[PDB]
Amino acid sequence: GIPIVKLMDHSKQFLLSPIFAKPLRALPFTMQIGNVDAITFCLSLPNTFLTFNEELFRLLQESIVLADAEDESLSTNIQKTTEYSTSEQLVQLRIACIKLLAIALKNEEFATAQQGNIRIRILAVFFKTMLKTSPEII
Amino acid sequence: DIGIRKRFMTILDNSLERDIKERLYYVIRDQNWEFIADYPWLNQALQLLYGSFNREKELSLKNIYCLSPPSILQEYLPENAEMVTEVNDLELSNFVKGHIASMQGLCRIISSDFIDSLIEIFYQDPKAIHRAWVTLFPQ
Amino acid sequence: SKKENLEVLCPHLSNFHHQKFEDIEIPGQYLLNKDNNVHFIKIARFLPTVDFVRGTHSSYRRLMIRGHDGSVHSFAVQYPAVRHSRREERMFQLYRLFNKSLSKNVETRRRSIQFNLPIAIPLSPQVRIMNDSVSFTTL
Amino acid sequence: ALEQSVKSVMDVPTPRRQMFKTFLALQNFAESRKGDQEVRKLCDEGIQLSLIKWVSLPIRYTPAHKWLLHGFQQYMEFLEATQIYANLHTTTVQNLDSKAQEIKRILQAWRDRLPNTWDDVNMWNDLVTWRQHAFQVINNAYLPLIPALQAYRGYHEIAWVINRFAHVARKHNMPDVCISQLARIYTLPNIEIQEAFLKLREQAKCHYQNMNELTTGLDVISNTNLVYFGTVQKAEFFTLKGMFLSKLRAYEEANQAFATAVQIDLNLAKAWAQWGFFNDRRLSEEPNNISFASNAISCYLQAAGLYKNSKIRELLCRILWLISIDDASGMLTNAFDSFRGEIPVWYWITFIPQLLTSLSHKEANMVRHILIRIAKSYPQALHFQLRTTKEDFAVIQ
Amino acid sequence: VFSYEEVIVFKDLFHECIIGLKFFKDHVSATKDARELMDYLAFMFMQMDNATFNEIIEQELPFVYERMLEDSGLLHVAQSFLTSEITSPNFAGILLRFLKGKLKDLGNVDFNTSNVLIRLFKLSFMSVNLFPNINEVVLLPHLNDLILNSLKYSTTAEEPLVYFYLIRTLFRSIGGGRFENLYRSIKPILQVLLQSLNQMILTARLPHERELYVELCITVPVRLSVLAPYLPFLMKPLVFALQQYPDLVSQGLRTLELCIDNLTAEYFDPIIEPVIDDVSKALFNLLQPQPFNHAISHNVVRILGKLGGRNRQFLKPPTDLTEKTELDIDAIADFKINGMPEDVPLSVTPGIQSALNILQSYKSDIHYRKSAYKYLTCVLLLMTKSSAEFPTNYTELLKTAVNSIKLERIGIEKNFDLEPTVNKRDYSNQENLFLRLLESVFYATSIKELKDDAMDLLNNLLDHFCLLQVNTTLLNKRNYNGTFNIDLKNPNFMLDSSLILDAIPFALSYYIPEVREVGVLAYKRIYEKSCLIYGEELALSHSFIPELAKQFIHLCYDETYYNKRGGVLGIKVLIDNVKSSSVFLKKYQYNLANGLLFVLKDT
Amino acid sequence: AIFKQTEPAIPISENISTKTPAPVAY
Repeated sequence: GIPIVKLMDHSKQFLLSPIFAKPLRALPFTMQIGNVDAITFCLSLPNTFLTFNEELFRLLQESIVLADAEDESLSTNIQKTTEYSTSEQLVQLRIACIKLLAIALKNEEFATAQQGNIRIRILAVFFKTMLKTSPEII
Repeated sequence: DIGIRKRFMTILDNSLERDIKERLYYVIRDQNWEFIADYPWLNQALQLLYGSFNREKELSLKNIYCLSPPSILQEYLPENAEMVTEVNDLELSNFVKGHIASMQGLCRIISSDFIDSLIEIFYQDPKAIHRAWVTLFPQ
Repeated sequence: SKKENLEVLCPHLSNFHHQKFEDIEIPGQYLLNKDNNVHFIKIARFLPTVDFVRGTHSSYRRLMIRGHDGSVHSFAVQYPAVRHSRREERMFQLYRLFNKSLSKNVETRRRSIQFNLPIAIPLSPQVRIMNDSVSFTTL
Repeated sequence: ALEQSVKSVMDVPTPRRQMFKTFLALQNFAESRKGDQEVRKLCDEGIQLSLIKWVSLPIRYTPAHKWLLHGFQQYMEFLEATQIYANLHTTTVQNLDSKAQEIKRILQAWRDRLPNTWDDVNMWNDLVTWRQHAFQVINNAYLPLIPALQAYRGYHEIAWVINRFAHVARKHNMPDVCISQLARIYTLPNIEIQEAFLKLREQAKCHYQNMNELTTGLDVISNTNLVYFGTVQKAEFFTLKGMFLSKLRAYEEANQAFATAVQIDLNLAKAWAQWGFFNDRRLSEEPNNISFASNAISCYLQAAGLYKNSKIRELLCRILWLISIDDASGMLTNAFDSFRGEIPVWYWITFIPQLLTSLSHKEANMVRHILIRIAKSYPQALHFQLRTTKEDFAVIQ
Repeated sequence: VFSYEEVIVFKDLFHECIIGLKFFKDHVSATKDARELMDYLAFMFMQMDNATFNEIIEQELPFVYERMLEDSGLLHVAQSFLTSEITSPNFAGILLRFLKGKLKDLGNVDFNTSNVLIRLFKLSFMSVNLFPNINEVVLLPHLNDLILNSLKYSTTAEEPLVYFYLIRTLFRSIGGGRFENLYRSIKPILQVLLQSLNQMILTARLPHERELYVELCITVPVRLSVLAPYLPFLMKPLVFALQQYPDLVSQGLRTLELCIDNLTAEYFDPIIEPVIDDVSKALFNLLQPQPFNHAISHNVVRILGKLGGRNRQFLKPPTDLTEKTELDIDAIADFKINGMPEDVPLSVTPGIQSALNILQSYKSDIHYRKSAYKYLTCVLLLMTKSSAEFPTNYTELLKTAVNSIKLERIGIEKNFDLEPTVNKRDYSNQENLFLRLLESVFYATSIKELKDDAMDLLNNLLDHFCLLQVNTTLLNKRNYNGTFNIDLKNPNFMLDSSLILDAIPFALSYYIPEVREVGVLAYKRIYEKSCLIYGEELALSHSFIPELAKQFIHLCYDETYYNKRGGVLGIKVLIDNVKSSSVFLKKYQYNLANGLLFVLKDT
Repeated sequence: AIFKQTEPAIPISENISTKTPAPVAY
């Protein structure tokens, strides 16, 4: 009879501090997917980890709002010579960022009443992502 | 065909004498191997020379410094040892003596089984014939 | 024990290829003057069960590295590397500079003469890694 | 007279006499069209003979297997010569530039298929002589079709397999046959765009050693002023005049020869390298602190910028040794820092320790530009050396 | 056109004609009368309209398929629909959409169902190259999905070679067409999944598993003459194709010609550079005379003649000189020869490598295999003989040595005398030789009519090593009782009975599951014997059971999936045995958790 | 750059029939 957030009391900083330090732009796709999935699991827990991670949400929504054709989704792994090796990782990264934005938007006064229209800024992303040809993202 | 081959080779073995000099002179001088000339006949030659052996139950290696015996290794307890005195009411005490009687009959290796089990390796691989001849003939 | 586990000794190097997120190269490939850079071997992973090698006057540990082309490279970790290592490595560099004159001359190229220097790359000014395969011996 | 000599000895046959018999059948197909196509049978029996000889040798490669590999190449060139002659027999209707493309393709395949330069001169000579036979056949068969065309399709590229031979014997330290092979090039009296190139270059490189012969290389270039189809041949002529004049004791005239060799193109790095060597030979009779060394390091730095993908590291050694003089005047730093060109950053890797101990030595901050250009392009070469010498200097403070 | 009550009649006609082929079974292997009626039924439906024949065959194809699993001649129905028809692309589409659904269970069915499904796939692929200009466009959708789903479903399949067999049939069915350009977006994933399955079988299945993967990795269809920049993926299977499989050779040679003819000899020479010694050494083996096939010898002569000096410019003095391993050394015993005054020393191991190759191969006759097994056990029991003697009071000595572990500060008698050294090369060769012989005793339990005596000898060897472990336990107290003692006495240098710590993790990692069962039975037996001769309270701290458990954790960190399966097998039998005591599994919890986590990360 | 032109295709035989030579007392 122990809560999950009591199991993470001593070792939660060793999980979070490598994520909040690296800016999620120079990392490869499988590490961006892993960081976003870990923060999604931490946010889905009861009443823990609410503190000042707005910069990560802003950078991930601006990394998912743009196109993925030889532009700013990458740092050293281009996409004009690789097919199906990076497209599946890109799809998993997009749906992971969408799941993280939905979990963050489900929390009151964490993305709702911040900066006025910041939920409109990601609802524009949610309406812009309903034109990809992949049915999984849809 | 193992039966007729074994019968041919055992009557050729029983025709010769049981000396190593006579069988060496048979495989070098006397026997004409012109008919078996595409096949490695040293196989057959080895089966003649191995006919001059004795079937010795005291086959034992002398080059290997083998695995740890229980004879002296249960004497490597120098002075602090309460030696137990005849505790013989266990399942361990019969297991140990049954294992001793099992390993006595298991490790009694004659020369016969080594020789005739190596003989049929020659009929499959011709490189046991090479190594067997190079080990045997200088001796 | 002649073979000790890498995850017990150094668990960061057995866990390396997961938390590695770029293409590190096998160290000591720039000392051998191979013109380009595209065919250098990238480190795939460190193999487990590193070797403890007892020499004549010292001992060391040999760690193996699997390359991205399936090759395994062994390196020796001289942990107290003696402070005359820079003179050694400058002589290694000098005699490796002569290996290109020894392949444009026809007479040394027919006989395939090269100088065969060891590739020793220093990590800190106390520890260097040297290439060291098994079946290296001394006289 | 050759068929009887072959047939009297083509019992207990060897691969060489079988090769001679196959070449006689190939010449029978060549000189008499609609021949035999027994060449396709003699090549196959020669391949089978060579395979029996290959299995008779040890499994691992011995030096005796190299001649069997040369024999394999000879049989494949026999079959390609069969294809060449079959294409050469159907062009009697003057169907040029329609079947000449196949001939040009097989000759271009032959030009890239030549042995290693350290292989035996008998191997080179055997390939050269039988390619000269195969070229003499097409030069004989294009000979009736010359005046009916009204440059031309009579090739005579035999000179190529002379020149490439006359090069490689000079690699084998055989200068007498290297001079004697540059006498079978006068079979056609015209000056070609590439025959005269390698011909004059090899004849000038003949008279470079055995120093009672340098005047024979001087008098053959100094009277030839007509261009042999190129403006790059005169530049190497002028810098070879510089070599021959600087080999004897000459101070200013060899410098003038290098100057007139270098003003014409600014694109031959051999002239820059030899001018640097000439300036070093003038430096070797004095202390190295005279500002004349700035000319040497400028010709060296120019001699490493466009001499790329070669042996340039001795020029970099000369730069690192001539830079380290203790001049008070800032002329050498000007000569390094006014160099207009891309420095060979990858070849400076092999002197990374001699750069990294040059920071401790004074009068060296031009080493810093080289190390900065190394660190931004090739970062894994510098890293371990940087940490080692950094933790060396950090504990001695 | 037809009405509804006419296409119902046509559906019932097809249904009754398919049912009626049960009268003409035995009572592409069908009787003559059934084949004639299948020709009539096929020709009857060819002149019907395609738009109604498609819905008839689409409503009837699962019933036709479940009738094919009883009388397999009904494939001659479907063949006659797609080998000659004006409606062949339509039936090819219906059949491919049916087989796309049946593909998920293609591995996990028995031999008859998988045989029928593979024959339907083969018919549907031969329908493509039989009609190229008529629609092969029916195949190009769900073509990459076929490759990808075969590679994905072979992971969780019970018989995972049927998927690769399917990929081989698809590759051998095509080549010389246009739709190999939608396939070029799959080549890197296919070739990484093929090379990392090509060499990760270090304990290969021993079937055509290696031949199948190297046949798949070469012979991929590429529109361009040179397939791709993904040529370094082909260099390692090219060595295997030339070298080890004489039926792949004429394939791989062709691939070499396609790289040697048009690659510019600049781009290509650094690519073959890590494999040029193996390539040339396997090429030189194919230069054999006329009883050997000249069609694959003159290919090698043509390749080596097209390479002028390039066929010999990359060979150095040999770096592969064999240094006399444990399959090459002599173990010498004395034999009594009747023509000699004294016994003569000769080697008992001249046919060890040959007998191992006899035992490993399935093809060899049982008599030869049984005599090979008897030879290996003869050499092994000769190596074990000089430790198989026991003193007259071994029971009380074993009891004294096992209750002398629970005492503190055992006084060590000190003596000043040196012991001889080890001679590491001969020690390593004898250790590896004993290990190979023990591993072949473990392998012998995979053969019927060699299994009973192998299991009996294995039980004797295991409870011999359990009794020899107590000497190692007693000698590990020389590492204690004095934090630095240098004046003590040790028995010199022997095989330390810790080479069952390299044989039981070998048997768990082996590619026959019938010997992994023998490995877990071996672990259960040594668990019982170690708990017997020690007691449960200290057999988990001093016997094999801690030590070998550490070996299981080390199997989780290896670099191939065989050893990881052996490690999780050893860990599962360990944690099924020890649960009554709460000191072992709670002391070793962090290392076991990290091992089981590393199996999840690295696989 | 990456590709060169087509090499001359040398057609190897399909049904060659050579004789194995008898050994000689060389």
